[PDB]
Amino acid sequence: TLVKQLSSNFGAISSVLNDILARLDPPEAEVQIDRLITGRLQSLQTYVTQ
Amino acid sequence: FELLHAPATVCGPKKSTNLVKNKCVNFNFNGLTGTGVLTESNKKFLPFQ
Repeated sequence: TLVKQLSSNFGAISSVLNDILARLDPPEAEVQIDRLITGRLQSLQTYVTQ
Repeated sequence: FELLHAPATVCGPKKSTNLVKNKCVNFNFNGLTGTGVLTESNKKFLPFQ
């Protein structure tokens, strides 16, 4: 389940980060990257606690 | 633009390079923005994939 959590949008335009990067300008990338960062950080904290 | 990963046709106007195997490179196929080592494999495909 930890690994499978990586392939989720969490609300951004797309899941894979390296496709967000080449697809939005730097003034717009951080918002999507932030959505991914918060989601993945939450998933990792959950796994560590369990 | 209908953005997907299925076989694309409308590609940008940039020339291509050659390929180097067995060495860690950052390939750019028709999309596919990744990084790894390119080794000739044996997985027998089907005429469309």
